[PDB]
Amino acid sequence: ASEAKQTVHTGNTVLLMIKGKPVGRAQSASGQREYGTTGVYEIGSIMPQEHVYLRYEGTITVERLRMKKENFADLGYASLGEEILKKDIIDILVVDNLTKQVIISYHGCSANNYNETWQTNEIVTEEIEFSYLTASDKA
Amino acid sequence: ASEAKQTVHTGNTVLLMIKGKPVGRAQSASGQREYGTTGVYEIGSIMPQEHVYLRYEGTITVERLRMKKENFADLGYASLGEEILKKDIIDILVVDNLTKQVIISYHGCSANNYNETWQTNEIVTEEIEFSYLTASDKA
Amino acid sequence: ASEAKQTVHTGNTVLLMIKGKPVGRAQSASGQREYGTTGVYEIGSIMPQEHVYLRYEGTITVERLRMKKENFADLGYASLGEEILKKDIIDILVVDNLTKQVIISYHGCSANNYNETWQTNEIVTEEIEFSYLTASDKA
Amino acid sequence: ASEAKQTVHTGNTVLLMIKGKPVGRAQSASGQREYGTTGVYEIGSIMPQEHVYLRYEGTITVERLRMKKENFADLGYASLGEEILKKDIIDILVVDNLTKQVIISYHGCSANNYNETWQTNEIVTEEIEFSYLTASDKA
Amino acid sequence: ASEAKQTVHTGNTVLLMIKGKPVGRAQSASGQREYGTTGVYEIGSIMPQEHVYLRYEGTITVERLRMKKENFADLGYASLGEEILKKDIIDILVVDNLTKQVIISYHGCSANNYNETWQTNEIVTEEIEFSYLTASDKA
Amino acid sequence: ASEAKQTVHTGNTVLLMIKGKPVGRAQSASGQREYGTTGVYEIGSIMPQEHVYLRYEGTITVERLRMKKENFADLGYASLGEEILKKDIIDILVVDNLTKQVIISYHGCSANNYNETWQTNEIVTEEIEFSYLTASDKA
Amino acid sequence: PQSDGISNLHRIALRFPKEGGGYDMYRFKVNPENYTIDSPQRTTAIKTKSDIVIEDYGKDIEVINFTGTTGFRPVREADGLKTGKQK
Repeated sequence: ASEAKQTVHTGNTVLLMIKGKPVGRAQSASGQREYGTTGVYEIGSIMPQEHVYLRYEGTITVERLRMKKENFADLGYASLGEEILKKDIIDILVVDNLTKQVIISYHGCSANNYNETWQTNEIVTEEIEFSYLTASDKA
Repeated sequence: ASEAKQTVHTGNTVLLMIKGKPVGRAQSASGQREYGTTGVYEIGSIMPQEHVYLRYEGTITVERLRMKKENFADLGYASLGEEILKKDIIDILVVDNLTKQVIISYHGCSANNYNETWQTNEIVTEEIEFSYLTASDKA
Repeated sequence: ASEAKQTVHTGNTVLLMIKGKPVGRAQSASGQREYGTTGVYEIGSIMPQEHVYLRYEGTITVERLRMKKENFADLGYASLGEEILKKDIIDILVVDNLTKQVIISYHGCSANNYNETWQTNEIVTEEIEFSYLTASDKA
Repeated sequence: ASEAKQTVHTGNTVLLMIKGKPVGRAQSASGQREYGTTGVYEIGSIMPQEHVYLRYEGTITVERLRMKKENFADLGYASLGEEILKKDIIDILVVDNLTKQVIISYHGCSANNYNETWQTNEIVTEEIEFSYLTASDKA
Repeated sequence: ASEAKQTVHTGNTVLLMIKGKPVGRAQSASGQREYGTTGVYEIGSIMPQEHVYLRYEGTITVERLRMKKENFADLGYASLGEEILKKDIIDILVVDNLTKQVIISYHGCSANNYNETWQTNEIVTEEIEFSYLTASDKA
Repeated sequence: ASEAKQTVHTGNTVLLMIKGKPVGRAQSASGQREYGTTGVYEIGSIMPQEHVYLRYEGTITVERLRMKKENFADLGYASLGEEILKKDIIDILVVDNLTKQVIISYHGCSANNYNETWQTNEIVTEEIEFSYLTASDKA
Repeated sequence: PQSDGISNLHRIALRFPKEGGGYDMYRFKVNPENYTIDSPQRTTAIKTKSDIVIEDYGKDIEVINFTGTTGFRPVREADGLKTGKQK
């Protein structure tokens, strides 16, 4: 129940940080990984001998209500047209709200897509599906 | 709470402007922009060492209730048959209601598919999917 | 609200006509189009140079409760077995119920399929998915 | 309202006749007939100039609650193993209840798949999918 | 209504038997068949000349709540790892509960998969998707 | 009714043990084992004459609510980046609560994909998919 | 033997000649992925103006071809701990 005394993370106790700045009105922050694992099959037996890794793959999706200012274009992450080639490796963190202690980092990202929706009597949103090189953490 | 102080964009504070006129009685507009971002892998190391960008796959869909007249085809944006031919490039803007400041803009759209839907009893609905050369904005 | 004074089409104010005759107990009349648009990509830049049309495609689907007489076989549109080769280009219109003024025409069609369902304690239906060459309109 | 005056076909006014007998305790029968209709395109002009017809892909599915005996397999329409072999061509008719006038008929059906389904508590259900040589009718 | 006097099978009046032994706490027993039927098309006509069989296919799926003893591993049907090669053709029946009279038999089976689920505040289950050679019945 | 007399396994009577410790605050564990079983067909006879087994495609998924600390990655089972490298083979057991008798065991698992999911308000959830060399048990 | 439920798999081994006589014993730690064996015949066919003549000279030189991948994870050796790259 109490903040310091629970032992599961609610979305309450997690901040989402990006380019060294907290985000307002973010919604989901799904991080998916595939290590392309596919063990060697081998003629003369039915079963795989050892399971081995064939290609790292890392995707982090962030979804956000569109704020009037400091949207992901204004914060510089997203962009429209050729201008993306001018962009550089963005950087993202997931942090304990109660102590400002990092849970995990994503040490190098780039955008896949920048989906957006306007709809009748509904709140507008940004969506970004970043790809990323590596994830790590300390303390 | 009020329009003059809220932090978020909504369906009621936005106008969709096509060829200098406001679109009437739209229901939703949604835009996907994907860079085809892909990571560059390597023998000997399982993880990719940078991303690169392939093709600017940029699209916007417009869904609208059929105005009794002056719909897209009638007013001269959508087309039928070898009319598609003559319909030169069209421009679209998403506009902030009070000030009509630009939110974002689409230099030069082009139709993909056009769907007019009649059904028992209900209101007639229209769908168009546009692909554009470059999205852009200025403040 | 009033018929002459609204400015959106309800399914109320639309007649569906075919082979110069109105249809009884039709349900949906969905018309979908694809101009196979796929702009030229080009080595040396990320984005498409111009969006260009690669093949027209036109489908109109009509769904109807099966009437005891003057079903789409009796009206001659649909048919069973080889007899289809004897059939000719069917012709379809969408009309203002309040003034008998054409909204759009489909100036040459042929059937793809003639799906049918009988079910327990339910009303029987015809479905037709016509393909068509061109669509046009005047006045 | 009454059977002697209604304009629409319903589940209660139709009988499904197989090999001269009425089917008992069916739930739905649905038939898809697709001509593989395809348009003929052309260099220099983007739109097709006629349609043509490829293959008469004709099918009917029958879904039924399992009669305690005299089901399809028991009575000698469905089959199992190398019984499929011996089961010569079968004929099916859809029949207008009062007069038993023909509605439509299927010259020579042939089984595709047969599914018998048992589940906790509920009634046992059966599914068969038939493909036929030519559908036809006479008034 | 009454057991001897109804003429449809409820899941009540059906036993499921396997390796000459009744099963406790089975749920579904779906049996699906495909005789790969695909009639010969023929240049010079639109429609298939005769519908002909290209490969028998028989699947029977059984789903069961996981019992504390005499699970499908303890009854010997399912197995884990290489040990499957030691297994032999399993045998399955569907029987009248009221008279212990066979409805159908599956005269030679082998496992495809042995799916299992544990979940919070839910009952555990086994699932097996057997493949089988032939099905037959007498009396 | 009671634990000491019930015939069925439930979510409350099972413990999931990884590397000698009980997993805390899991939500579901599900395991698919497929032998790639395939029938051997033959010219002249339409039905297959035996099945054979191809590849032991064996997998278990674990879904869990994120413990405030000592999650999979923190405690040293999941991994990120070139940590996947160093994480040698791991063993998992499914355990009968009272006696801690083995139910089943997985000799040598290996990660496939790892998904950590944050969402508005709600509890953070984690997903891991493991593939193993051989499943096995002893009473 | 193959894995047949009666005996465990036994993997291939190459016995190369050693410079001072005697032999190595290179045994594979993962078995091949493709394995092909050809048995060509020296039979020839010549077509005479009124008959066919079939002539054979016996067995020809066989060909053995196979393809596989060395395992990733370290595996103990009969006199070492050798990795796939060292193998």
